[PDB]
Amino acid sequence: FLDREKLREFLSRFGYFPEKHRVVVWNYLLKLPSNYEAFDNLARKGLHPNYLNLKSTFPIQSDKLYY
Amino acid sequence: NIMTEAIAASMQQIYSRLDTMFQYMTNLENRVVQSEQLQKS
Repeated sequence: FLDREKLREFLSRFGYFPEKHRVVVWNYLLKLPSNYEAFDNLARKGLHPNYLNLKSTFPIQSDKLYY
Repeated sequence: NIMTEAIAASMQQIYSRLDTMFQYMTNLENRVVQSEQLQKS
């Protein structure tokens, strides 16, 4: 499960790891705070003018992924 | 022989255990996963 040494080897011998576990492998290794309050206060303010706009330079035609 | 299979076999056991990391995820960190849903709305 967790432990940088176990993961270092697991991710080398198994190779990578599956997606459903990104939360645990990363959060452990990356010391994430899971600071959900801080994140949510970024998520809801309103219109953001710098990136309305993205397909103009990176035209990936997915209206849900660009979102 | 060892590098082939003794290792490949012992390296099975990596997922044998990693297959359940989600069982903690849902009970490790979940208080946040959960709090966020309200705090968001």
